[PDB]
Amino acid sequence: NTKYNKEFLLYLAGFVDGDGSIIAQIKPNQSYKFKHQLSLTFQVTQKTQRRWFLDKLVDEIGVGYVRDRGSVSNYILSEIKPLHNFLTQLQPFLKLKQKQANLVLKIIEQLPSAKESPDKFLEVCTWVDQIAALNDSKTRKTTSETVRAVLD
Amino acid sequence: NTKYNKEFLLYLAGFVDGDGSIIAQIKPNQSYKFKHQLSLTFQVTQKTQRRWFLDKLVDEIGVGYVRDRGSVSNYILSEIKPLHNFLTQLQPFLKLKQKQANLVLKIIEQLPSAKESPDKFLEVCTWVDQIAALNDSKTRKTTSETVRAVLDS
DNA sequence: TCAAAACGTCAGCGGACGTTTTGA
DNA sequence: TCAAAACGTCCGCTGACGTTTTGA
Repeated sequence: NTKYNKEFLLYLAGFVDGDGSIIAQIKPNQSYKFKHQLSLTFQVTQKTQRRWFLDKLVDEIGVGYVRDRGSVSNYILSEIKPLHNFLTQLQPFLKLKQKQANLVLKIIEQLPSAKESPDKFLEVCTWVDQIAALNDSKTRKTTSETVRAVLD
Repeated sequence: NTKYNKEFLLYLAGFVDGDGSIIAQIKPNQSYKFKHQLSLTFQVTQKTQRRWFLDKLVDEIGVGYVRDRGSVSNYILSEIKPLHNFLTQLQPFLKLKQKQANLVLKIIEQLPSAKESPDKFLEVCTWVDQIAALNDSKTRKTTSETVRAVLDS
């Protein structure tokens, strides 16, 4: 469990508050028991000419990777353990995306028990709704209600 | 001048590296001796629903103001001295916009002597060109080559 | 003749989702 | 039946300019 230098945390907090993205999804996927996968992502974008900055982030944070998608590249961090350890340390300093961060931590700690009872699973999908409503959701398609159906 | 704590500067440097614009312009204006204004602007944008953050920031930074344009709002800092003080203290912690910031700090310092001679003025206008080159510039019209042509008459 | 505010514009995004596959 | 990766893509901006006016 890498503990981050506090100075680096303050900087990163500011950076995450400005151009950070905290994403929670419910993904339709027939291979899962409840027919969807709970997915969490932290993400930052940078024009591809400046992806050298994302690559140094991979080093600094020590986890995640870099996606190129044409004109822009993404730093991506999905791994739930590293992500939990990351947001745990960053959360206290966040001013704008602290709510999303809290919801993600809460969702992560409840993953074990969510995968046992369809009730706990659904309460967890409503936490995903709150994250989506705190962001600027434009194209969201699958919701807790999508899962409330289906589970019937 | 305002002294800023290191904690505030660290957070802000990350914020500015991620989401802040350092904008230098040469504005065609006939009332100025050289027919142009040198304009420096530090700018942040938020959706208006989240104005409170820029409003809060005016308080924290102690200077600048917020403009609502409709769906989005800007924090704006264009006053030269306040802006010098702010960037001077912020420059050491910048990792992405650091070069823009240095350039801006240089321009400000040479402004008093740029008003006195068209040569130093044209020079200061090239440092402005370098800021637009570091930004994602797309709709720029007035460069130093414009000012060169205007001062020739 | 300046510093500063006031306000107009718009196209390449990019924040925020989506679907499918890999590899246990 | 999972975690993560890999990749597709929309739409409301918004970064970075522009012009013009205000007040000393």
